[PDB]
Amino acid sequence: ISPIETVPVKLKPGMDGPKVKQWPLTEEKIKALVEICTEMEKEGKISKIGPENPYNTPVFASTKWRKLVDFRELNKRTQDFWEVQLGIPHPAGLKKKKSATVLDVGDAYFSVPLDEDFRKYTAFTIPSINNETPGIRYNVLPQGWKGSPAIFQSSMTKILEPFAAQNPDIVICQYMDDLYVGSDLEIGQHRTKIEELRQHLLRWGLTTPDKKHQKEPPFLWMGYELHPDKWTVQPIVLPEKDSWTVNDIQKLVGKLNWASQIYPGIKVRQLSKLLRGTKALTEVIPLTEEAELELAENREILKEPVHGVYYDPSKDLIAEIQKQGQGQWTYQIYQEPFKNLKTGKYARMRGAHTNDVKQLTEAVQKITTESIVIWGKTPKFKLPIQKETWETWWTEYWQATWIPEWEFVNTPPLVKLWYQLEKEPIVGAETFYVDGAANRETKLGKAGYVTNKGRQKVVPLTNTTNQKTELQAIYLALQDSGLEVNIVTDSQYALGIIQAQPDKSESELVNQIIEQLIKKEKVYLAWVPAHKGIGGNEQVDKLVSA
Amino acid sequence: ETVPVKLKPGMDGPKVKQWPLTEEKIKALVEICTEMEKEGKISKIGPENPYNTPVFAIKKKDSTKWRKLVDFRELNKRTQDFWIPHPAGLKKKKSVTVLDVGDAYFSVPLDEDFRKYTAFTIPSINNETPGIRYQYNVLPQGWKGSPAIFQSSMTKILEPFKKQNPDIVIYQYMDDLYVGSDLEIGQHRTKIEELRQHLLRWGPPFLWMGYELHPDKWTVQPIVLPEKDSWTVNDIQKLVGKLNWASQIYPGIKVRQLSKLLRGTKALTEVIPLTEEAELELAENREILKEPVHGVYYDPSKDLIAEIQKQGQGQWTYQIYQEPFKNLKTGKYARMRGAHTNDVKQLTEAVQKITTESIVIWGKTPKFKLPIQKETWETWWTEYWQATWIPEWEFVNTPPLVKLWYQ
Ligand SMILES: N#Cc1ccc2c(Oc3ccc(F)cc3OCCn3ccc(=O)[nH]c3=O)cc(F)cc2c1
Ligand SMILES: [Mg+2]
Repeated sequence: ISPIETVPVKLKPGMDGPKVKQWPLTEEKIKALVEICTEMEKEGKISKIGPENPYNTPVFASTKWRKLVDFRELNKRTQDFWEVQLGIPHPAGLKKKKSATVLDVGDAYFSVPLDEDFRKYTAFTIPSINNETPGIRYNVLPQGWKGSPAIFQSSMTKILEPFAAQNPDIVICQYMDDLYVGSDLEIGQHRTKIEELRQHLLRWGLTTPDKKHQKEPPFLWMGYELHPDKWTVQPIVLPEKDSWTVNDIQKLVGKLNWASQIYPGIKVRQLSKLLRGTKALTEVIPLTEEAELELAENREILKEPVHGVYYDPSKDLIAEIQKQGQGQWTYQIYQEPFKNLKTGKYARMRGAHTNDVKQLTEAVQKITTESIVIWGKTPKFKLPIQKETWETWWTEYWQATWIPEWEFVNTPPLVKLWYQLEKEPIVGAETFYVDGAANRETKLGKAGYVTNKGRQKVVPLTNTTNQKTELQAIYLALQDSGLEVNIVTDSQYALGIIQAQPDKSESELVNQIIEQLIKKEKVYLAWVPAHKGIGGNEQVDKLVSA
Repeated sequence: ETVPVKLKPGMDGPKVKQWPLTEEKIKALVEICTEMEKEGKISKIGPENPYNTPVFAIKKKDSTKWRKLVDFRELNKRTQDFWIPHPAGLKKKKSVTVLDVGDAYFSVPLDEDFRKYTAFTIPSINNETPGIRYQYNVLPQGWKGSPAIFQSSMTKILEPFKKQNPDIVIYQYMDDLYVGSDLEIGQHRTKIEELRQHLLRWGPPFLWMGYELHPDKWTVQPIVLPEKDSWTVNDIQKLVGKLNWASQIYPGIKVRQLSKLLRGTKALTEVIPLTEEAELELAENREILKEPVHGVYYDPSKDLIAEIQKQGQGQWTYQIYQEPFKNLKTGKYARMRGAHTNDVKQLTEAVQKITTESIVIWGKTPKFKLPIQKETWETWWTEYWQATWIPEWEFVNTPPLVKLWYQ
């Protein structure tokens, strides 16, 4: 049946129809608008309406130009619909077949009819030259309408549903305006089934030209290029201009990002750091040498051509991660050794205090999430961390944390715990009661410590907040102490930052505390309530007060 | 026919994106949904319906059969409130068995206008094909209105058995049913089977299974003070800190004498004898903790809140409260599942148990404070869930440090 059932569309609740007066344009423009417009009515795309309809929408526009209509006002009045996922299938998930044909659909939007009662809101009055003619007042899915994509896709779905069931041997992936079909039957049968499907489309008014031979492989998808047994991104290009602008950074980062899918080792952190302000695409920012080196390294890997294999459910799914350093991580997902399904990169989520273990865990979830999306199953992980390192970490962590089934891979740099804090006080280690204060009105402040041996110290500080002195009081105790030391503090802030077990921080003082912690053999950090008169905590708090 | 239902005024239909599903779960949903469509319980929907409710598959404990599950938590909050009394005997009953009665909910149709709010989408892998869109034509499992609309029918069904066994306590939670008696387990199971046949006769893929509880064995974990003979400075420090923390719950706690022992700057490892007066202060504090906190009683209007702490060695602590420091219940689980391999599973098992204990006692689920990062919980929490309901939760990314108090 040529008729295709139309989806009911209703204007937004309590919303009126769109009425926008057409802007006066040149006569040559209206001389062509009424030209194509008459053809569309001959084709049945549009129908002239009586003067009763009040709604209106503006109409603007090689050898000739094309028509257009801005239904944004109409779109605002139009109701919300289920939206097709913007995600595009990644080739790494695409399974291998003997033949693969791509059937494009011609004028899918125009081919799809529209809800009868909604057609009143698509009126677009036609302009008249010099107002010398009465204004000329859609029957199908209009181009540019909010509900057009979903309606056309949803319409196609119901259309294709019967053919799929009748021919389960063929697999038909659905994407906007395109229809990708593959099968493992003989080449003659595949071409045969392709024609059967095209006829089923015509029976509902759908043109998928095979007369013009469908583009044979290779196929260049909008995302990347594809082949019968391999997939790769479109070739990259390197300007190598002596001076780069702001818009140069985004273009290079964007193009490099797309390359990280198949080409391992891509790094964009240094480049992104250069465009910190990114004030104006026209603004020009000088290149840094660290970023320049990143491009030089990126250029090396980019030179060699790379390809990825398609997925085989029989083969296992493996993901391998390595630490690039400075918060950068590269991973590879492969079913067969040396042959990668896909490659990617992860960057540290914004934070003030971090360590290697957590960042690795974060990468797993990022890989795990992408894997379930592209294949529907978690991969086995080859991780650069000793099983004992992980057991110590996750068991001692205060939060719940877990990593899927994984194996150790000896490829450096390995993930390790740079320092571990004792759970019980170190007997025979000098005890350091610490406290630090700072005036709110005057940034000036002080920080010091007291010990059981009588040792003491107080240091005046300037341009310091109360918390900084609390951490500053700990730095001193670490420097002026031996390899084994107990530290008693009242600062929950300092404790909450050390019980987070960081190995690199955005605060230089934290790093210097980390550096002493790495140096020391054993360190036990205890906490006591402030102003509770607990031991030397009151003695050390008084010395640093104001 | 049907009962009218509308959303709370000013609240639109729930629209929640369908989180990506494993291929195994995607297949299971297609088979369940494909048969239900044949049964007419669900029907396809076009793009006109912009609402969406998440759906995923689960397998009950010791169950090889996939059960469809829909996250109606957003729809439930948007659904207009109704207008069941919660029996206290369940907690005292020696045994309480749970039965999945959600199948009966499918017999009753639902209003057409509200059916648009039950839209759920079966996802597709690698965005290869547009996901399948379904809508409930009957009372959907996991909905708030489903147990209420069917409630009257459930009573008429359970009327004869209730009269036959008045001592037995029956309580119904959405998609579930709890039956409690003090009889022996053998007779209890027999009565349960009799009740199963009762529903079968008036009518269940999961009706045969039975979950056994013993609320009589349930007990609350109290806050205790270690009794030692050699008290070190660090012991007194930690001991004093805990007591000062517990003062918020119990004002009577005093820490003066213990602080006196701390006077002076001494090493943590040095042992400090406890003065007789300090030992008395510890004794008086030890007594105050053996007694219940005053003015602590459940308020039906206030929602329950639950917090979990990862103590370690496969041990977890939880406290259920309606006010910041007014604790209604406190306990600790141990060896739940994957005790020494996977916390996410232990936390998922803990969230379930706590909810069960909450339902048996107050007929409603608490809001959970999950000691876990959001991305960690959202990635795997679906793989270990074995219940028909889903409570509320938020994540606490700040180190409490108070776990030692809840030891
Ligand atoms: N431009 C373009 C284009 C062409 C075919 C596509 C495709 O076609 C396929 C359709 C169904 C299917 F099962 C498997 C497909 O491709 C599997 C991968 N592949 C492809 C080509 C080939 O020669 N060999 C091979 O293995 C599936 C798909 F998402 C996107 C496609 C985009
Ligand atoms: Mg102080």
